Amino acid sequence: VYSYTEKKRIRKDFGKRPQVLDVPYLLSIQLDSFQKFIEQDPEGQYGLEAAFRSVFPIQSYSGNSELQYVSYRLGEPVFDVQECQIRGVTYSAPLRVKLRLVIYEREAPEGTVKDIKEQEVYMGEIPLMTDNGTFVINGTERVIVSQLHRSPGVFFDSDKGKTHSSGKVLYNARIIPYRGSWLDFEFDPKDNLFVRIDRRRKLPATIILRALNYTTEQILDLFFEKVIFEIRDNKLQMELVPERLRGETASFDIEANGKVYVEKGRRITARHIRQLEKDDVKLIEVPVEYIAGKVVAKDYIDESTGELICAANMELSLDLLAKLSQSGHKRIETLFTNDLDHGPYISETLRVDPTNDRLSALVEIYRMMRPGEPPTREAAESLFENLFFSEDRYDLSAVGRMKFNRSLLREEIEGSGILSKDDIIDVMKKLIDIRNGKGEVDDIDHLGNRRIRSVGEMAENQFRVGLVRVERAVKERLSLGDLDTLMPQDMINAKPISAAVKEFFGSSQLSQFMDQNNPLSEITHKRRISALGPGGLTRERAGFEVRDVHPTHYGRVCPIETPEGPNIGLINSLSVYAQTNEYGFLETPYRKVTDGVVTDEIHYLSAIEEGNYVIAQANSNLDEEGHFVEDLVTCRSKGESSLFSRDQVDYMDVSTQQVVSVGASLIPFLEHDDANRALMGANMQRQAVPTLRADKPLVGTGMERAVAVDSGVTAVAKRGGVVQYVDASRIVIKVNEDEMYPGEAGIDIYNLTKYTRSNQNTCINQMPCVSLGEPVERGDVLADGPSTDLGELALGQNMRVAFMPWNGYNFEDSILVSERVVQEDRFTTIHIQELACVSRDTKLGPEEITADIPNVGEAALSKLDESGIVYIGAEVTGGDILVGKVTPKGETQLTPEEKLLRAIFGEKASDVKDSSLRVPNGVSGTVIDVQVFTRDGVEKDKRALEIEEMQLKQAKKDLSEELQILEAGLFSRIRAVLVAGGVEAEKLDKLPRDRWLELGLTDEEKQNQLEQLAEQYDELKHEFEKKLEAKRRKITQGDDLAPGVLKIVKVYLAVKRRIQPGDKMAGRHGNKGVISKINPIEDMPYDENGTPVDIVLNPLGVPSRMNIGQILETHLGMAAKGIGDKINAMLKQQQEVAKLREFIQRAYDLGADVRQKVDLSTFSDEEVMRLAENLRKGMPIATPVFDGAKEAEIKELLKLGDLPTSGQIRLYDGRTGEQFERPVTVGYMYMLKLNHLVDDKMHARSTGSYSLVTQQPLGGKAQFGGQRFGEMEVWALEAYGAAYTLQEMLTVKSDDVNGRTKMYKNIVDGNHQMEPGMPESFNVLLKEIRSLGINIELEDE
Amino acid sequence: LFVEFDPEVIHTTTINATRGVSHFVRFGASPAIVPSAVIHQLSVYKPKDIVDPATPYPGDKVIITEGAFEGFQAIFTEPDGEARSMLLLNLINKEIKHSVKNTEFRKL
Amino acid sequence: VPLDGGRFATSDLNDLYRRVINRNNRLKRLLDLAAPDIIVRNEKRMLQEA
DNA sequence: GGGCTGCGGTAGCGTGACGGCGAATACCC
DNA sequence: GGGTATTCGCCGTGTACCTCTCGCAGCCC
RNA sequence: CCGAGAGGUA
Repeated sequence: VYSYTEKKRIRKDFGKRPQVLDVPYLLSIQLDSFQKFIEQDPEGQYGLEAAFRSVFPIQSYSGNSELQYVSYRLGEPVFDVQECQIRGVTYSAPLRVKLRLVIYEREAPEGTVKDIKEQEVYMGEIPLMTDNGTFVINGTERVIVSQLHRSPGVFFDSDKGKTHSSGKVLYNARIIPYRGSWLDFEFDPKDNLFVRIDRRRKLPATIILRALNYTTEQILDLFFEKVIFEIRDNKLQMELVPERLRGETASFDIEANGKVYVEKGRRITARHIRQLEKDDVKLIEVPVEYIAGKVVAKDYIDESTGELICAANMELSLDLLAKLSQSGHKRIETLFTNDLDHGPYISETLRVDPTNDRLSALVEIYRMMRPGEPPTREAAESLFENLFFSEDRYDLSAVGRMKFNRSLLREEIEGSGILSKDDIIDVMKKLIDIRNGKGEVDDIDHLGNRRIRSVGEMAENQFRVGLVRVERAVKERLSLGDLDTLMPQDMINAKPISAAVKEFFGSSQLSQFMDQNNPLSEITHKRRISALGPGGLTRERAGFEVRDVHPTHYGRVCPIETPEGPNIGLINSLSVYAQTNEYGFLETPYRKVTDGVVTDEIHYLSAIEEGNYVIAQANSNLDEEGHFVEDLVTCRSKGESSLFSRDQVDYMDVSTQQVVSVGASLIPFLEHDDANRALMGANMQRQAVPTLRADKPLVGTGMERAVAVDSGVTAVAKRGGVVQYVDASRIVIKVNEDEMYPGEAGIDIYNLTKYTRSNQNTCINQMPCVSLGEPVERGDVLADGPSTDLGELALGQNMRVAFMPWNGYNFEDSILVSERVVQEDRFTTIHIQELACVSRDTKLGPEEITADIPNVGEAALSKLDESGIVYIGAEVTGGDILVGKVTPKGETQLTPEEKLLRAIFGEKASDVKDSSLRVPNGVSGTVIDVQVFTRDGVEKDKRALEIEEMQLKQAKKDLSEELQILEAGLFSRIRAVLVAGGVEAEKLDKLPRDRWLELGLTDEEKQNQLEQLAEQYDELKHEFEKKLEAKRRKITQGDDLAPGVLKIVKVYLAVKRRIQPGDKMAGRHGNKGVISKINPIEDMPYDENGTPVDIVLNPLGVPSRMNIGQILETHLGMAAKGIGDKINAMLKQQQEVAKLREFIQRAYDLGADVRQKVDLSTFSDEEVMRLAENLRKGMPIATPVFDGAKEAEIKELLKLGDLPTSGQIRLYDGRTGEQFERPVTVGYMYMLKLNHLVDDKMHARSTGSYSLVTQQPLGGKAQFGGQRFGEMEVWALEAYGAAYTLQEMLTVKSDDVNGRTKMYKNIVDGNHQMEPGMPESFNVLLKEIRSLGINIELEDE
Repeated sequence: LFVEFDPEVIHTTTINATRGVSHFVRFGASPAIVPSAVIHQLSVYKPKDIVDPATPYPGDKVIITEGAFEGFQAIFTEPDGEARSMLLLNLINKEIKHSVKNTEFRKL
Repeated sequence: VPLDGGRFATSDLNDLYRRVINRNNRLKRLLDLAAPDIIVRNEKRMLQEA
């Protein structure tokens, strides 16, 4: 079953795997992030409510007054999006917050406030989001790219080799919080542990333990296990657990019960440990020499003296044993410090510590963190008890607490935002565990360590910054303000909030300009995962690993759509099915596998959960039962592609499209190309200009529908129904009944967006693709936008390609093109330049925009009107004048005596210079639109009033058409009511249409509905009044401008660039080409049926550049146009529908198992002829990404046409008329026109303008500049003998000013000779060095 | 500006974060200590004049910054008080005089 | 030189020279007015660093 | 209105490069 | 008294071109 | 008509 417009042209679908999950809405990241940001959200998570409930209620420094919060609300935007892009203001909504101020008295902690007040405060504007996922910031249309930063939480990093220059590894441990101070623990090659905070100086790591009110004994109790020595009858017998005997050598006799268990000299096996644990051997007698290296655990004082025998963490000897033996301390506690398993890291770190107690520890930490200013107890205690422990200046997110618990193998996934004592202790213990061997370090590129910020999170953080600045301002005003005369706006200021959020949306590394020349480019620019930005890594520093594809990218981040250049792998694009987890991680769908029958249910997995289970492959051979037909199948366990059992798996990939993105799920035959040429194909397919006639890719992948429908450049119907009226500019739909609301009668009016400028100076244009009076369904497209065809996606056009050398004109990668291409205007595209002219208020009076222009005549004024502004439709070329602007010239600077002279005698200057807005060089076109903007204190000239009256009549006419055709639909519902319930037919057509209600109808719900629509009609009357008047206010007013400009005139040209030797066309597979020769039709290689070929590529681009998929696209497109030619034959020698539907069903059956067939016996005997009208230009074929069409199905489809199964046709030459040997490949390749056009790159300069600080030619094309004869070219001329070429190259042609003036005079004298001289930038070098304290000169002649 | 406090009572960070204060004078790590003799000898001070950098005294020579006399050196004869001034303006033939406000001329 | 508007695209060198000249003029006025030791020390220090 | 001036605040922000090299100094005589 | 040996802070990190936006806020004189 | 930031081609 299909739509009514899916039956327009249904694509032949190859594809064998039955899909379970349909492709989701592709722009869900942007829209769901912003909808999470702005939402009237109960319980305060996530959104603006979280930021307000973090910052509110505001109280002062016990000032007996406390501002509290109620709610917020955003008003409607004052500007709709079209007039917003034209006018240049933001598209934003006002933020109206209702705050409530209550003010206590002196000594009223629980006492009631003497006064309340609750007003609605306005705190700036935040920019809303257009429903396509874009912003409009200042006229321009900008996109925030989703970031990819290090997840908040603990991480254990190796840095195995670069340290120490000795091969010894270190192991650091970084605690990364969401907001606050960083924290790092690390070792050093003396095996001492160290801490550093915010990459500052290095302290020994236990001093922060002393900051946490821990004694030496408590630290030793935490980081070590006790080893007990007891004074007994002789030689201080010892508790010895046999587990501590792991991997040691007996330097003393190991015995008990008169039995030598382990002899001295031999190592202790696990057999020996088992025999001791079996014989239950605990107390053993040691020599006195064994404690001569061990370390005492805790402090022991002598009870006679009360003085300390030995401090904690002191190595013992025989004299200390003689002291503690005669004291009475029979018990001695020691530390198991062996170098294999339990190292003495904490003890040695305590020996490095220059401190003893908590106060000196806090002093040392304060001298680390904030040096210079004097250490005092109160400030240091406030510092360290605010560094990690306050809710204000330190906060892990809930994401941070979840990662920080999962990495510590904690149990809960919820907790506090601050840290605690046990947190730091467990981090140091886990670090020591990694040092000792248990547990391993976490790699950084693992996508479970790697979180996505989006629009909502970053804009929420900037709004939080604005809020904390305004609460500091409010607490300043609250402790100083007077009561009771201030309402909550003398305290508040809307300036910091709006300043912060507009600095983020305007000037950020992520609020970037939208790459808008394609539907695909929009939809793959919004779905972009930047690794750059604040908190991210830069381009010119790092690295290799963050540029490299990691095994967790399967199904989360696209592996092949990434830009070649300086940032490969940093601006990675996001996969098709990859959603975002609620913690911000990348979740990807998998099919839940309970057992041998694969279940039909989907289940989302993050990156860390992927390694635990075992996930099947997408194209695993199963047959109608869920049963994998083998007992062994390719799966992956922990990033390890290996073959596992039939029932050990847990999950299966959803579809075979899920590994890639929409930039390169539209490349057919992707499974046959190398990854390099797939990357080049995706990055070029982002760059194709929208041609003039969209032309339905014959070899598609089926994802064209999702890219067309999801990226909002087509007009999808909100409510389905019947076409009432299609014009080229609006489409008016009458709505079906079951999708219709009872009140508000309703017809859907879709105003199309006609020829206007895109962000890359291409033409965006929507065209009505439905007829008059046609049934359309909800969710169906109504207008094909740029690069779309009947709701599909059509970037380039599909042409008859042939792979052969043709007399050298396609040598390296060049492309030789027929004249049939340039005659049909099938790559002829439309470009649009916006040229502005501004009238600034300057000295000697401001400037006129009059047509009275000096030194020109009617040669320029023949295309200007009474006002001086060009007519709409003037076919201008380069060098003309579009807006005549004149300036107060004369620049005399007359004396104050002459100033008094002209002030008394009264003579003005009245001289003038042309400064008109002229057409740039080379361009032609057509003025299609002139906008005039005027500051409100400026009077209007006559064309401004003409455009003002034009826009006013257009506004009144548009609102009148709205009210009239909505009134026609309202009266049609009234007519639908008035059929039954007292029918009075000839009583209806005599009275006017306004009162159809007063005919006979009883006291039922129908007259109730008539009164509903009548009050709707009176609502429409008052709304027509207020909207016409508000629109008159909008049109009549002048707009705000930059301070200092009077009026702006913006002209929109529309150049139509066709194609020429020099442009860049390319396929979808990575086969770039500069179109070399635009041949005539006759010289083309024609086949024996007479048909010329269109484009002749090069076969040598296939074995080197291993893109074999373009050949399969060529053969399959040849089969497609063979079917199209057969349908054109069966329809031109026109037949009945029976043979046509037989051939169409043969076309849609095709052998092996597909997901398609068609229910072709149901298409009303007119939907077959309409489908054959849409198939006569070649039958479209869905070859999906990895589940595509095999070779034999291509051969079988070529056998359905009458084409040869070889794929290769014999061709003649147009020149010699004789057959080429060895028949060649012809077919249809879908080739794109990229927008690197040669008449934009071409530039030349003899002598234009010269730069000011150094008399050198300028740089660029738009500035009429010269080429940088760079450094390596000077080295190349030195590598020849070319001295005089270099001498005129860097002195006369560039820098020496008198040299080039004398040179130009010599050339017009016909003398070829230079006066060399000295270059001026060398004199600038001498003035800069001499402007230091350095004397530099030039010596003797 | 000079302050007298103790770091235990109100801390130097708090003094440094005061609304309107740039920084302590340090010379190095710690903020500077001025001795008690400097505070004592800056109790009674400011003896000489009403010295006034860049404001004109009468009986001097100035220049004109705006108007139809811009670029004319002038002598103070007698300003009217503390509100405006009166100037002996030069010309290339004959000097004139004028009573003008203090924005349209500045001192040499 | 100005960019296209009402404001000058300023250069960094003129900021540096303006900072040096302002500090040197303040230091001349303080050496004239006989400021105490630590004040003219700070003044010569800021001049050195500028 | 504008000349100036460098964090905005009664603190703290910084945190994802890496190698080489040569001087300055720490530790141990 | 100096002889290593670690730390520190300075250097450096492709070329050519094309496009786009944005380029002082505050302020108390 | 100089700097910064973002993107792209080779």
